[PDB]
Parts: sequence; C-alpha cells; structure tokens
Amino acid sequence: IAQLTMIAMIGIAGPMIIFLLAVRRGNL
Amino acid sequence: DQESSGFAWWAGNARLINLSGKLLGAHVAHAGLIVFWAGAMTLFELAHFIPEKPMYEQGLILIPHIATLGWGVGPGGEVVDTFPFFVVGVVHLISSAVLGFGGVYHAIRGPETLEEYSSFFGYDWKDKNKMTTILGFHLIVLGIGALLLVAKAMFFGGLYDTWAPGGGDVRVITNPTLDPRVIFGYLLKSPFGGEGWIVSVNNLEDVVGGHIWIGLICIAGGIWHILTTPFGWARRAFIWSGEAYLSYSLGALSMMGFIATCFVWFNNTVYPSEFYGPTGPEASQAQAMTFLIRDQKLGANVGSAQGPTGLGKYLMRSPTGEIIFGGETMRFWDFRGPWLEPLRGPNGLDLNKIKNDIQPWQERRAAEYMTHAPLGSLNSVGGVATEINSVNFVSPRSWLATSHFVLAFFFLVGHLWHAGRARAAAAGFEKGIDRESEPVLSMPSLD
Amino acid sequence: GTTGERPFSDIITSVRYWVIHSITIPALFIAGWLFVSTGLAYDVFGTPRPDSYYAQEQRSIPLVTDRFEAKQQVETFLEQLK
Amino acid sequence: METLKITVYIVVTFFVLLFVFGFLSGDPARNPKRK
Amino acid sequence: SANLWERFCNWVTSTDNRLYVGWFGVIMIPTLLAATICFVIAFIAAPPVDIDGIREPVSGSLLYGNNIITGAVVPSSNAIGLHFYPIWEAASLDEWLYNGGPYQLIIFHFLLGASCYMGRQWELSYRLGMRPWICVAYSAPLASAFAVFLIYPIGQGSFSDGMPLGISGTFNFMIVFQAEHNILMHPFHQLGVAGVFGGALFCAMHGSLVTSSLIRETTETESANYGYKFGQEEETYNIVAAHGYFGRLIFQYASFNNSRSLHFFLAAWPVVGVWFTALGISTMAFNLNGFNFNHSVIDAKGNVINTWADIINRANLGMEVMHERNAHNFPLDLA
Amino acid sequence: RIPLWIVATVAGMGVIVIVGLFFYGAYAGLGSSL
Amino acid sequence: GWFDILDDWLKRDRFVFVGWSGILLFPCAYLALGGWLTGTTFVTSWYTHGLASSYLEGCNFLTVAVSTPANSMGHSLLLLWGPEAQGDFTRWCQLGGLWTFIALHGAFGLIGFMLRQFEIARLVGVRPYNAIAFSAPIAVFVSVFLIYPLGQSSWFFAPSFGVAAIFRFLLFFQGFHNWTLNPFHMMGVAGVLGGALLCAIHGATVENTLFQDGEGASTFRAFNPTQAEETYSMVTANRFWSQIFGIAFSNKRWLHFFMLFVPVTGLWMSAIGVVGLALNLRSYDFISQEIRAAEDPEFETFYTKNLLLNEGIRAWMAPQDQPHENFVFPEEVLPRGNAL
Amino acid sequence: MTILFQLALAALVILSFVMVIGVPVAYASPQDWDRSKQLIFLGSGLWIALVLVVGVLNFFVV
Amino acid sequence: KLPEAYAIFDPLVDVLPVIPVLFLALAFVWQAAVGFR
Ligand code: CLA
Ligand code: CLA
Ligand code: CLA
Ligand code: CLA
Ligand code: CLA
Ligand code: CLA
Ligand SMILES: CC1=C(/C=C/C(C)=C/C=C/C(C)=C/C=C/C=C(C)/C=C/C=C(C)/C=C/C2=C(C)CCCC2(C)C)C(C)(C)CCC1
Ligand SMILES: CC1=C(/C=C/C(C)=C/C=C/C(C)=C/C=C/C=C(C)/C=C/C=C(C)/C=C/C2=C(C)CCCC2(C)C)C(C)(C)CCC1
Ligand SMILES: CC1=C(\C=C/C(C)=C/C=C/C(C)=C/C=C/C=C(C)/C=C/C=C(C)/C=C/C2=C(C)CCCC2(C)C)C(C)(C)CCC1
Ligand SMILES: [Ca+2]
Ligand SMILES: [Cl-]
Ligand SMILES: [Fe+2]
Repeated sequence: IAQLTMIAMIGIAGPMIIFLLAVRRGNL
Repeated sequence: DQESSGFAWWAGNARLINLSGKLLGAHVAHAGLIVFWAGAMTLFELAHFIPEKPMYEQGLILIPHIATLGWGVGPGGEVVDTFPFFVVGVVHLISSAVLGFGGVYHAIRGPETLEEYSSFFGYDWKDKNKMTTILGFHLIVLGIGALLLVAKAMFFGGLYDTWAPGGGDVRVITNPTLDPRVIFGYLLKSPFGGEGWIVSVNNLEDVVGGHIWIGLICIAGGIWHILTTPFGWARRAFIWSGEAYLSYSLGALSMMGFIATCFVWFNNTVYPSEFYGPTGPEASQAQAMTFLIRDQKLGANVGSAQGPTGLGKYLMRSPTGEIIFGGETMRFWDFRGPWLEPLRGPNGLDLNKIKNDIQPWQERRAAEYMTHAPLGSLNSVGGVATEINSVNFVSPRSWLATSHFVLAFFFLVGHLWHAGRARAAAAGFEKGIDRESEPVLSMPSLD
Repeated sequence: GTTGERPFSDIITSVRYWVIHSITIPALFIAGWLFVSTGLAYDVFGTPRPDSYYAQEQRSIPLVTDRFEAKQQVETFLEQLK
Repeated sequence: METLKITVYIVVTFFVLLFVFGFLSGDPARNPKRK
Repeated sequence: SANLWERFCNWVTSTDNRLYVGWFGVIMIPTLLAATICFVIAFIAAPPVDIDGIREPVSGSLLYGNNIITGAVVPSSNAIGLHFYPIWEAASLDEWLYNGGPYQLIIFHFLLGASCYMGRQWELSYRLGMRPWICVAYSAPLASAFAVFLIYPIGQGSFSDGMPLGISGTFNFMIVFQAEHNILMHPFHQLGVAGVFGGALFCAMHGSLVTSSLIRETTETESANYGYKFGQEEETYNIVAAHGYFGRLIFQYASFNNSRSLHFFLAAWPVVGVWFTALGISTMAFNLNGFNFNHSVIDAKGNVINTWADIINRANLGMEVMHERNAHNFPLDLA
Repeated sequence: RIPLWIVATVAGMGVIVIVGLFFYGAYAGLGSSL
Repeated sequence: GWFDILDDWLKRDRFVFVGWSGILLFPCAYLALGGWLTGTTFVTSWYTHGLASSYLEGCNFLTVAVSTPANSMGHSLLLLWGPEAQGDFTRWCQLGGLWTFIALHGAFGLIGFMLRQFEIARLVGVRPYNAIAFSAPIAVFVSVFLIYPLGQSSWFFAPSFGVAAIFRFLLFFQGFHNWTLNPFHMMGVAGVLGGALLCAIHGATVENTLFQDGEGASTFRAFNPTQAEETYSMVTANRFWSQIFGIAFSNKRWLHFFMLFVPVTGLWMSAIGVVGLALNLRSYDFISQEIRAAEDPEFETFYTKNLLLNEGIRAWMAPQDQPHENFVFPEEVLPRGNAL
Repeated sequence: MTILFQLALAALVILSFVMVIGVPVAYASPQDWDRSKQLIFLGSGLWIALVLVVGVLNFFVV
Repeated sequence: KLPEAYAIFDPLVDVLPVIPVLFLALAFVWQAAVGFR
C-alpha cells in the first residue's frame, strides 16, 4: 500500500554512511 | 591522497588512471551495479508479470531475454513456469552484493596500488606485454561464455525457435552450422535492403553454429595474446596509454550499440515476436494481410484488384518481379515470418494459397500484430500521434532500439573525445599551446 | 567583490534561520494547500469544478459573444447550473 | 553498365587503401613535439 | 627521391598546404566532389521522380518548372525502400533518374565526406599542436544530417522517407513529421530549440558584451576594428569591465569572469542541445513519439474537456489525413 | 552552524519528492485520462 | 536637493541593482511573471476558448496557458475597471483579462529592462551595444504579441502564453499563412541557426586553441582574470580554419561584432514578415506554379504538396480553434486522401 | 517452517541493511577495522549462511 | 507474480530497480561533504 517507508530508509541511508564519517572524521 | 592537485572534481575518476588498486575497485563495484540492475529488475518485472497476457504488453525486456533461451516457456511462447525467471533474478541480485563488497573494499581499504602488493595483478599501461596478457585473459573468459550459450542450446534444454515446424516452441539444436563458408558469409553480406548482414540471421542452427566459431576463435586469440607481444606496425600505429585503450573500447561499444539497435528492430529470430512486439515491417505486413483476408471474404478478387494509383490494392510486384503486398507496405517486402511464409510460393505470395489456404491462426495473428505495431508516445500511449488515450502500450522493440541508439551515439562522442585527448596527451599538448615554442609560428605563411 | 548584504552562505547555515523557517516555509505550504482543498481558489478565479463545465444535458460551450454585456452574459452561463 | 561497377570499385579501393596504409605509416609521429 | 610513398605521405600530411588535405581528406575530397557535382546537375536538370513508388513522379528540378525555393532533389522510390540502388543496378539512366537514383548517390557520398570532414578537423588540430574536440562540436550538426538522411529512413524502412534535398521539400519533411510523431511535444526537440534559441541568444550576448567593452585605440572618424592587429600579445577588450556591467545587469555571481569558463559554456550549450535534437529525430525514427495528452482532462461526467494539446491534434490530423493522397490503401499508417 | 552539504542534500531530496508527487498526479488527478 | 538624494539611493551599488530604470522594470517584470504563474495554476480558459488551461483543472506544464481573450472582446485593453470586467476580479479572469495584463505589463518590462542596460552601461562607462542587441527581442515581442493581433480581428488570434499554446501558433501560421515559405522568416531562421553556429564554433575554437598557463589538465583555473596576454592563440585559430574551411577570422573585434549582427539581424527580418502577416500580406503562393497546376494535372512539386497539407490543417482545425465562428463541417466536406 | 522461512528471509534483509551501512564506515575511518575486522567477518559469514538457509528453505514454502 | 511466500516483500521489490541511480547521486553528496576537492 505505502512502500514509501522503504525508499525513505534506503534513501537516507546513502547520506548516512558519509554523515557518520563526518562525525568520526576520516577518509573522505 | 588525491585532490585538486591532480584533476578537477568533475573529472575526479581521471585521478585513478595510475592507481591500479583503486581503479580495480571501481570496475568491481561497477560490475556489481550491472548485476544489481539485472537482478533487481527481473524481480521487478516478475512481480508485475501477468501470465495470461502478452509480454510486450507488460513492458518486459529481461524476462523475454530469458524466454529466448528456452526457460519457462513452451508452445507458441506460452509461459509455463515462472520459477526460472525468479531464479535468474534472485541469483544476480545476490551476486551483486559479492561484487559490490570487493568493489567497496578495493576502493577504500585495500592497496591503493597493485604493482607492489602483487606484481602479477599490478600493471603498467605502457607494458605492451601485460596489456596484451590481461586482454588475453578476458578474451578467453568471453570465449567460454560464447560456449555457455552453445551448451544451453545443444545440451541443457535448447532455445525458443519461432520457426519451429509445428509452430513456435522450445527446440534443442543438435546440428549447428559449422560450415565456415556459411557462417563467415554473413559478414560478407550487404547491410541494406534484402541482404541484411548480421541481422539477417533466420535460424537457430547458424546462431548456435556461429557461436561455436566465435567461442573457439576468441579463446584461440586469448591464448595468442598471453604468449605474445604486439608486432612492429601494431606499435608504430596505435597510441599506448590508459586513455587511448579506453577510447578504442569506447568506439567498439558504440559500433555494437548501433548493431544491437538494428537487431532488436529488424531480426525475427533471436528476438521472437511472441515475447517482444512484432517488428516494424511485420506490423505493416499484417495490415495488408488482415484486409486482404477480410475483403476477400466479402467476395473480392485480390489478385486483380486495382488500387487508386492503378498499382494493385492488395497484391503487386517487387522491382525484381516477386509478388508482394500492396500499399505503402511495398517497402517491407523483405519481411519474413512464421505466420506469413506458408502463403509464400517460389515467386512470392501465391494467389492460390492466398485464395484458400489462409489459416484462422494466421488471420488472428495478423490482426494481433497489426494492432500492436511499434507505434507509441513517450508517456506510453499506443498508436499514432493523433490517437486517443486508452491503450497504454509501447513496443519493447521501440524502447530497446531508441535507448541503445542514444547510448551508442554518445559513446561515439566519448570515443572521439577520449581518442582526441590521448593523441594530444601522448604528443604532449593536451593542456595548451606552448607560449614560447608555438608550432604554428614556425611554419611558412600560406596567406 | 562584496556589498552590504549578509552572505547567503552564512544565513542558510545559521541555526537562527531554520528556527525561523522551519515554521514559516511549511506555513505557506499548508496555506496554499488549504487555498485549493477548501475550494476557495475555484471562486477567486471563477474556475469550473469538475462538475461545472456543462449542464447535465447540454453539450454546448459557454462562449462569450459580446464585449460590453460579457459580464452579464457570463453570469447567465452560471445560471443553467453550469 | 557492368563495366562502370568495376571501375568504381577499383577507384574506391584505391582511396581506401591510401587511407589504411596512410595512418599505418607512423601517423602518431607526425606532430610538433613528442613522437 | 627519399622514397615516393614516404614523400606522398609527407605531402598529404603537410601543414604547408593552402587547404589541409588530410588522410581523412583522401576520402573526403573525392566523395564531397561526387556529391556536389551530382547534386548541382540534378537540382537543375533531373527529371521527375516517383518518390512514393506509386507511379506519381514529382519534378523537383529547375528545368522542369521549379525555382530555388520549390526545387529539390527528390528521395529515392518507396519501391526501392532500403535497397541499395547504385547506377549499375539500373537497366538505364532513364530508369535510374525515374526511381530517384541521384538521391542515394548524394546522401551516401555527403554523409561519408561530412564524416571525414569531422575526421580532418581532428587531424589538422593534431598537426598544429592544438587541442582536439573542435571536431566534437561539429559532431552535433553532423549527427543531425545523419539522423535526417540515414537514421530516420532506416527506422521507417525506406529512403523515400528521408528529408528531400530542397527548401520546400524540407518543409514537407517537417510538416509530415509533426503529424506522424508530434515532434513539438517531444522533450528532445524542445531541448533542441533551447540550444538553438539560447545559442543565438548567447552569441548575441557574448558578441555584444565584448564589442561594447573594447579598449579605445581608434579615432572618432575611424573604424573601431582597426584598433586590433592580427597576432596581438595582450587582449583587445576589457573583460573586467565587461563582467562589471553584466554583473550589474542581473547580479554578480550570475556573471562570468573567467573567459575559459565563458567560451566553454558558449560551446557546450548549443552542441549539447543540438545533440538531443539529433537524438530526437533518431529516437522518433523508431516511433517513440512526443507526449500524447489527447482527451486527458475530462469532467465529472466523462465529457472531454479540450486543451491546447487537443487543438494541436486537430492540426495534426489535417496533415496526416491529407499527406500522400493516393499512397494509402489501409486504415492505419504503419509506414 | 548547519553543514552546507546537509542543507543541499535535504533540500535536494525535498525537491525530488514534491516533483515526484507531480509526476504521480499525472496518473491519478484530473490530468489523468481515466 | 531631494532629487540627487533620490538619485544617490537608487544608483547605489547593491546586490540587485535598482536604478531609475528599476522603477519601471521591477514592478512590471514581476507582475508579468506573477500573472503568468497565477493563471498557469488557477485561471481557466473555458468561457474564452472552451479550454482547460490550468493545473487546477488538470493541465500539466506543457498544456497549461494564459489564453487570449474572446474574439468578442476585439482589441479591448481589458482593464480590470473597464466596461467589460466592471471592477470585478473574477469576471476579469474569466474574460481573459490576465492576457492583456501580462502582455502590456511585460511590454513595459522589456522597455524598463533595456533602459536598465542603457543606465548601467552609462554608469559603468561601457558602450551600449548590449542595448542595441536587445532590440531584436523587443521587435519580435512587439510584432508578434501586439502588432500581429492588432492587424487581425482581435487579441484572440495572438499567441497565448503557454508551451502547447505556442505550438498551435506555429501550426496555425503554417496552415493559414504558409509562414515557412516567407523570405523574411527564412532570413530569421538563418540568423538564429547561423547564430547558434557562431556561438558553438567560436567557443570550441577558443577552448581548443588555448595556451598552457597552468600545470593541471583542467585548464579552467589557469586563467588570468586581470587581462594581460591573450588566453588563446588567435594566430593558430586563424591558420586552422583557413586550411579546413578555407576562410578564417583574424580580427577579434570584427569576429565579435559579427556575433552580434547575425542573430540580431535575423530576428529583425522575422519581425518584418510577421508585421506583414498582420494584414495577412503573406507569402502563401507562387502564381506561376498554380497556373500550370491548374491546366496540367500531372505537374507536381514539393510546393504543391505543402499547400494540400495546409488545406487539411485549416479544415480540421478551424472548428475547435475558432469557436466564435460556429463552424460546422460535414464529414463529406472534409478534405481527405485515400484510406486515411 | 513458513514463519521460520519468513524469519530467516526478513533477518537477511535487516542484516544486509546493517552490512551495507556498516562495511563503508568500517573501512573508511581507520580508528580500527581490526576490531571491526571481527564484526565484518561475522556479518559476512552469517550473511552467506542466511542466503543458503533461505535457499534450501525456499523449496519448502513455495 | 512473485512466489506466494515472498509476496510480503512485493512492496520492497517495487523500489529496488531505482537504487543504482542513487549511487550516481551519492557520489555528489560525498563531494559536497568533502567540499568539492
Ligand atoms: C566506458 C565508458 C567511459 C569511461 C570509463 C569514462 C571515463 C572517464 N571520462 Mg568519459 N565519457 C564517456 C564514457 C566513459 N568515460 C562518454 C560516452 C562520453 C560522451 C558524453 C564521455 C565524455 C567525457 C567528458 C566530456 C569528459 C570525460 C572524462 C572522463 C574521465 C574522468 C571521469 C569523470 O569526469 O567523472 C565525472 C563524472 C561526472 C561529472 C558525472 C556526469 C553525469 C552525467 C553527465 C549525467 C548522466 C545523465 C544520467 C543518465 C541521468 C540521471 C538522472 C539524475 C537525476 C540522477 C574518466 C577517465 C573527463 C576527463 O577528464 O577527460 C579525460 C571529461 O572532461 N568523459
Ligand atoms: C560507478 C561509479 C563510481 C565509482 C565506482 C567510483 C569510484 C571511485 N572514485 Mg569516483 N566519482 C564518480 C563515480 C564513481 N566513482 C562520479 C559520478 C563522480 C563525479 C561526482 C566521481 C568523482 C570522484 C572524485 C572527485 C574522486 C573520486 C575518487 C574515487 C575512488 C576513491 C573513492 C573514495 O574517495 O572513497 C571515499 C569513500 C567514502 C567517502 C565513503 C563512501 C561510501 C562507499 C564508498 C559506498 C558504499 C556502497 C554501498 C552503499 C555499501 C555496500 C556494502 C555491502 C557490499 C556490504 C574510487 C575508485 C577519488 C580518487 O581519485 O581516488 C583517489 C576522488 O578524488 N571520484
Ligand atoms: C537503458 C535501458 C532501458 C530500457 C530499454 C528500459 C525500458 C523500459 N523500462 Mg526501464 N530502467 C532502466 C533502463 C532501461 N529501461 C534503468 C537503468 C532503471 C533503473 C532506474 C530502470 C527502471 C525502471 C522502472 C522502475 C520501470 C521501468 C519500466 C520500463 C518500461 C517502460 C518504459 C517507460 O515508461 O519509461 C519512460 C521513461 C522515460 C521517458 C525517461 C527517459 C529518461 C531519459 C533517458 C533522460 C535523458 C535526459 C538526459 C540524460 C539529460 C542529461 C543532459 C545533461 C548532462 C546536460 C520499458 C520496457 C517500467 C515498467 O516496466 O513498467 C511497464 C517501470 O516501472 N524501468
Ligand atoms: C575483477 C576481479 C578481481 C580481481 C582482478 C582481484 C584481484 C585481487 N584481489 Mg580481489 N576481490 C574481488 C575481485 C577481484 N580481485 C571480489 C569480487 C572480492 C569480493 C569477495 C574480492 C575480495 C578481495 C580481498 C578480501 C582481498 C583481495 C585481494 C586481491 C589481490 C590479491 C589476489 C588475490 O586475493 O587472489 C588470491 C586468490 C587466487 C589467486 C585464486 C582465486 C580463485 C577463485 C577462488 C575462483 C574464482 C572463479 C572465477 C569467478 C571464475 C574464473 C574461472 C574461469 C576462467 C573458467 C588482487 C589484486 C587481496 C589484497 O588486497 O591483497 C593485495 C585481499 O586481501 N580481493
Ligand atoms: C576484441 C578482442 C581483441 C582485441 C582488442 C585484439 C587486439 C589486437 N590484436 Mg587480436 N585477435 C583476437 C582478438 C582481439 N585482438 C582474436 C579472437 C584473434 C584470433 C583470430 C586475434 C588474432 C590476432 C593476430 C593474429 C594478430 C592480432 C593482433 C592484435 C593487435 C593489433 C590489432 C591491429 O592492429 O588491428 C588493426 C587492424 C587493421 C589495420 C586491419 C583493418 C581491416 C579490418 C580488419 C577490416 C575493416 C573493419 C570493418 C570496419 C568492420 C566490418 C566487418 C567486416 C567483417 C566487413 C591488437 C592488440 C596483431 C599483433 O600485434 O599480434 C600480437 C596480430 O598479428 N590479433
Ligand atoms: C510604475 C509601474 C507600473 C506601470 C507603468 C503600470 C502600467 C499599467 N498597469 Mg499596472 N500595476 C503596477 C505598476 C505599474 N503598472 C503595480 C505595482 C500594481 C500592483 C498594485 C499594478 C496593478 C495593476 C492592475 C491590477 C491593472 C494594471 C493595469 C495596467 C495598465 C493600464 C493602467 C492604466 O490605465 O494606467 C492609468 C495611468 C495613470 C493612472 C497615470 C496617471 C499619471 C498622472 C500624471 C496623474 C494624474 C492624476 C490626476 C488626478 C489627473 C487629473 C486630471 C483631471 C482632468 C481629472 C498599464 C499598462 C491594468 C491592465 O493591465 O489592464 C489590462 C489593470 O487592470 N496594473
Ligand atoms: C535496504 C535494502 C536493500 C538495499 C540496499 C542498498 C543497495 C542501499 C543503497 C542505498 C543508496 C546508495 C542510497 C543513496 C542515496 C543517495 C541520495 C539520496 C542522494 C541525494 C543527493 C542529493 C539530494 C543531491 C544534492 C545536491 C544538489 C541537489 C545540488 C548539488 C549539491 C548536492 C550534490 C548536495 C537490499 C538490496 C539489501 C534489500 C532490501 C533492503
Ligand atoms: C495576477 C495578479 C497579481 C499578481 C500576483 C502575483 C505577482 C503572484 C505571484 C505569484 C508567483 C511569483 C508564483 C510563483 C510560482 C512559482 C512556481 C510555482 C515555481 C515552480 C518551480 C518548479 C516546479 C521548478 C521546477 C524545476 C525546474 C524548473 C528546474 C529543474 C528542476 C526543477 C524540477 C526543480 C496582482 C495581485 C498583483 C494583481 C491582480 C493580478
Ligand atoms: C566506489 C564508490 C562509489 C560506488 C560504490 C558502489 C558502486 C557500490 C556498489 C554496491 C553494491 C553493488 C551493492 C550491492 C548490494 C546487493 C545486496 C545487498 C543484495 C541483497 C540481496 C538480498 C537482500 C536477497 C534476497 C531477496 C530475495 C531473494 C527476494 C526477496 C527480496 C530480497 C531482496 C530480500 C560511489 C560512487 C558511491 C562513491 C565513490 C566511491
Ligand atoms: Ca507490487
Ligand atoms: Cl506530402
Ligand atoms: Fe569570445
């Protein structure tokens, strides 16, 4: 019915795996 | 390690020209994207796939590819078991994770260069021996792949043959054309009307047979390159650099992209009209058939019927005398198809078979393909640009052909771009004319 | 290369901005939304609702045929339940 | 008419041979500097 | 003789020729000469051509009642389709001229030559030590000729459906195209006019800005052009005063100050736009046409509420319904 | 201080969402054909 | 003096330069763009063209438009407070009052804008060749959106502000005016097409004849914003085109004026043609051709073919394109080829 | 078995989600990937088994 | 359609194809974060 729940998570996942890197500061 | 003091951001990937390790990561992560799509899309297609409904009416381009290899289909392209579709999809999608792993790994963890962490895998662009050797490796890998098809067809099940004697059905090819005169003959064929070059292949024997030749030839050349170096002329002709090699393969793909476009648009054999749509000519041929069939049932003598121009409403002659369909369909008199052939005689369309050998399955076949011509809009509205919204449809033959022409072209542009740079990079002025030693200023005035 | 105005980069980055605009920007959005969803827009611009292009039986178009008595003629077009 | 076909074919072969044997004759060399 | 062939290659490749006959030139020059000579003779004296293969000859030459605007070289017959039709494939020239023989001879020779012309635009650049990619810009107008003369006929299945070699004939190609494909409603075409409009725009932009910001070196009654000498060291215009003006016309950061970033944009925009318009014709050669919004918006009962898209469709039908009068025998136009 | 790259990527997705909403409406609203 | 103080403020170097011109520009320019964006989403064209023209009705970015007023209106200015609308706003929208709104406002905005060019140039102390150039776009807007309908029956036949609504304007001129056959139009495209060539060819010429002023491959950074030497080899550029094309520039000052001349001149020629179409003084036919075509039923050119296309466009389009005429064309009177 | 299948299959999804985000930030920040070389290995190993579980277990549900 | 069991995951597979595009996008997120070097 509303698989927009999926996209959302997998969509913010991308910037997350580099945001966490902006926190742990390294290798960008 | 690499930043602005190498290339610009928008040319970022060019900073990896001399970073074998990381440059391998790209290729392994990239190859994952291709496997990922293939996998994820197949499942996407299957998830929407409706068995009791034509594939071309469902926007499929991957499931019909599996169908051709004789998988999940039967008589007349009837879908029997959707499990093979599910398998091919899920296995790929899994393999994408494995490839993606290595890709990511080699790009941000593993050695940034290979030359030292392993001299076997490490390479030098100017190393004509390593280059011909790595080329030799892939030339074998592709060679075995060519035989993987031969195997599926001759042993592991067969392929979908539309030309099947009893009517389109999965058939095991146990007699591949191995005659070189016939095989390589296709290469010597014209690319214009009638003689159709490579796209003119019309039976699975040649397809399977040809692949046997390619499979062997490829591996043969694969071994040759492992145990050799480029000759003399071969070295004094080409440019030896990372970009140059790229350009060579770019123009190569471009050429193959154009060939593929004509294949999916014209060929009937390796692109079954049962899974894909009817080919362009096939569709126009069907309309002439349909209305020749109708009006004849109304008591019309098609053989002697005179059209507005006085040329022949239903039947006319080709420039070489053959009896063909009339109307604007005179341009497609080169069409060959399972449904239409039984009506053809030694001089083209036989007036007697036309008069009383028309089969019902042919009539509704003509009607089907007629009403499913590869005509449509971008927003997927089947028909002529003046049609009304109702039928949501665009032939897969149309999608594939257009998409791959765009790609093929731009790759020809990419070729010129990377080939032009490599020549200037080599000679060494790809970054501007030397203010001091300006070449033109040393040449006599032509004025 | 500079003028009096406060450099956009700083403002779009300032927490104060978002503290403001997390309220303001969605507000305008919800307002415009209500403007349509409440059907007000239909009346502000005399735009026909899906059930207001023709009369039930009528299949003719309410074309304005004279300039000066146009306004009056238009009103007459709304009369026949159009 | 069958003659014209031969002549043209010969003609076209000529230029085409000139083209292939042209870039083959060490074309990367022909340039200002590095060669 | 240092070696005849060696000298030959040195002469061909020579940068001291008035016109650079390149290696691509060895193919270009003969092909372009055959194309042009055949064209000129055809355009003037060629007899009527049965373009639609329906025994209905269309005269397009001057001597046969045409003027510059109407005259054209008529595409090969629809009876030939995509078949290769050289002179030696005809029982006679009379037959060859009747079936639109010249057309193929021209388009094939032109496209070949026009391709090598692109190939030569690299070669000379290589021989002169300048950067390539000039040929890459020329790839855009060439890809259009290709789309219009070759790709569309291949897709549609006949060279008779390729764009004619003439003014009014070009108009026919368009009008009909619009009917069969609704090209105005196609993104790739729209990108094309955008590049073309933008191009002329930017051409006027750059042109004006530069010529308006010229450093004074001329008299009041002397041509402002003479204030420049061929082979200058320094610039002839104040690019910093140019940027100052245009920067104030809109706003600073929306103005170029980098001449190299400027001229790249000047080159990128039209080339990319035309590239899409060429891909548009090449895409609609396989009948992937423009947006079809016919009878889209309908009222609550089901009545069809017309849009401008519908008014466009009416114009399109008229083209469709009237084009190629006597060529159609059946309801659907699938060719 | 909110990092610029975050501001863009959030406003970026935000545009794709609203614009994607428009494309959905092309198959559902009054602009449909059904 | 308050004037010089008013002047002082206006001509102050801001982020967005205002100026005296701004007093005319910004108000109109905003109302024009705003009026369009408004009508584009909200106002209908039902009572005027029998058309849906807004997002609210279901139109998309291509099919939306601010349609022209009714043919009944004539050339009325359609003021909000005019005899038609009578101060009413809703009626005003429904009578296509927003069209004359956008048109007249945008017209003054184009005036203000060129004035801005003139004013800013004067201040910066640069030549006003940017204002001279902008005259071509003015002529077009004036000739097409004002002069043309002023020659016709009403504003109704002016181009309606919208994507698709412009496409019909093209097809109309083809069907009715045979606009492509007009010498002035041909000069038009030659300039635009030739101008889009100059744009392309010059940029590419420059980018690929550059000197090396840096050690990086991305040669963009390697440019000196403070004049000095020529960033690209004009001399090399000359010899190049002289050998591939046979002709080549050799005077940057002329090359750039030429880039001004070509597209500006073209737009101006196309304007003149449109001014002629207002009185319907079109370039429709060639008398010598028609006379032979009448006597001789076997004479056929690509010119004759096109006219038949026009006949079809007119016949099939007129009914729904000119509602005010109450056109009724029986199926049998509709010109048609065979089968289709 | 059915639920047992939906367990393994669903868990395979969340693990992958964790893995897809995990491996990147792992190799990236050199604060370890030696203690995470333990974490990653267990995830990779587990992943494969899960796939093989869902694999065989598939022919039992559908 | 998807085999009866996996039907629960039908909505999930509906989005999967678009994922590759995101990677092309992600590369831009990264460059923005690293301030376009
Ligand atoms: C096998 C294919 C292939 C490969 C390996 C390369 C590899 C390379 N190219 Mg390249 N190229 C190719 C094909 C290829 N190209 C083709 C077909 C073209 C023709 C268009 C080009 C045109 C081209 C140019 C013009 C340049 C390169 C450059 C480069 C180098 C730097 C990479 C770079 O700039 O990344 C940066 C990548 C990007 C900025 C991404 C661009 C995004 C594209 C344009 C948009 C694609 C549209 C997309 C489908 C729509 C998605 C929707 C969206 C909303 C998500 C690198 C060696 C550069 C260089 O240094 O030259 C040596 C350079 O200037 N290439
Ligand atoms: C096919 C797409 C593709 C691929 C495979 C690569 C690959 C690469 N690029 Mg690249 N690039 C691309 C497109 C791509 N690029 C495009 C389109 C642009 C234009 C915007 C660029 C612009 C660019 C620049 C400007 C640079 C690179 C560089 C690099 C290399 C080092 C990456 C790096 O700095 O790690 C940094 C890694 C991170 C910050 C973390 C990112 C998270 C990872 C990588 C993604 C995870 C994937 C997935 C979600 C996880 C799955 C896990 C699962 C298997 C368990 C690497 C080989 C650099 C280089 O030259 O190397 C020295 C460099 O400077 N690229
Ligand atoms: C290139 C190969 C290819 C081909 C032939 C197809 C073909 C098809 N796909 Mg498909 N797809 C592809 C790649 C391809 N896809 C990829 C890579 C993805 C992953 C994102 C998808 C994801 C996908 C989904 C999710 C769906 C399809 C569907 C379909 C079918 C309907 C087509 C449709 O409505 O599209 C219309 C699409 C368009 C009109 C968009 C065109 C976009 C163009 C290329 C942009 C060009 C602009 C240019 C790049 C700008 C750059 C310039 C700049 C640098 C200056 C059709 C059979 C649908 C289906 O099966 O339902 C029946 C469906 O639901 N596909
Ligand atoms: C394009 C493919 C490719 C290539 C050329 C390499 C190359 C390399 N990898 Mg590597 N890798 C890849 C894909 C690839 N990898 C993938 C997909 C993954 C994810 C699983 C990894 C994960 C990985 C890790 C974790 C490590 C490497 C390492 C290395 C380096 C040491 C060699 C090694 O480990 O081999 C040793 C193994 C062999 C020589 C034999 C392997 C044979 C396998 C088991 C069979 C493969 C079958 C194949 C698919 C079919 C081919 C047969 C066909 C011709 C009939 C070397 C540069 C190491 C490194 O960085 O050290 C410098 C390291 O630690 N790789
Ligand atoms: C795609 C795979 C591939 C690639 C990239 C290469 C690459 C190369 N091979 Mg090679 N090779 C391959 C597969 C491959 N090989 C296979 C499968 C075999 C087994 C048959 C061979 C057997 C082989 C031999 C025996 C030799 C090479 C040589 C070479 C090198 C020089 C090639 C050259 O100068 O051609 C340039 C080609 C020409 C100048 C001739 C142009 C005329 C062409 C053929 C006709 C026109 C093409 C036309 C446009 C296409 C129409 C199709 C046609 C049928 C009508 C080069 C590194 C040479 C070398 O240096 O040895 C190490 C060499 O002597 N190859
Ligand atoms: C300075 C900027 C400017 C300019 C030049 C215009 C110009 C125009 N607007 Mg406009 N407008 C503007 C700003 C501007 N607008 C702004 C900011 C708004 C938002 C409030 C509007 C809102 C707006 C609407 C809503 C409408 C217009 C309309 C019009 C047009 C007709 C108006 C008219 O008859 O003028 C009248 C001219 C004057 C009043 C000037 C008089 C100046 C003299 C010197 C003063 C004398 C007064 C004195 C009492 C006279 C004594 C004489 C005695 C015998 C009584 C015209 C093209 C109409 C339109 O487009 O119709 C289609 C329309 O309906 N405008
Ligand atoms: C979950 C899951 C999965 C998947 C996974 C994956 C594969 C993921 C990926 C993901 C991703 C991969 C994501 C990404 C994303 C991205 C994005 C989302 C981006 C965005 C971007 C943007 C927004 C931009 C912005 C900008 C602009 C606009 C301007 C310029 C600047 C910048 C660039 C900043 C699986 C299969 C396991 C299964 C199911 C579950
Ligand atoms: C009428 C009128 C008026 C006016 C008003 C106004 C002025 C309004 C305004 C309004 C406005 C001012 C509006 C706006 C709007 C806008 C919009 C609505 C936009 C949209 C956009 C978009 C949608 C985008 C898209 C895109 C692009 C284009 C780029 C690429 C990408 C993207 C997709 C992002 C007045 C009252 C005075 C008076 C009366 C009359
Ligand atoms: C280097 C680099 C890059 C790239 C990256 C990449 C390209 C990656 C890839 C990645 C990948 C390539 C990944 C993959 C993944 C996959 C996966 C993760 C899988 C999954 C699977 C699963 C999960 C299973 C199962 C299933 C089934 C069987 C059915 C139901 C549903 C499901 C899906 C559950 C970028 C540009 C970003 C940036 C720079 C650096
Ligand atoms: Ca679903
Ligand atoms: Cl015609
Ligand atoms: Fe310039």
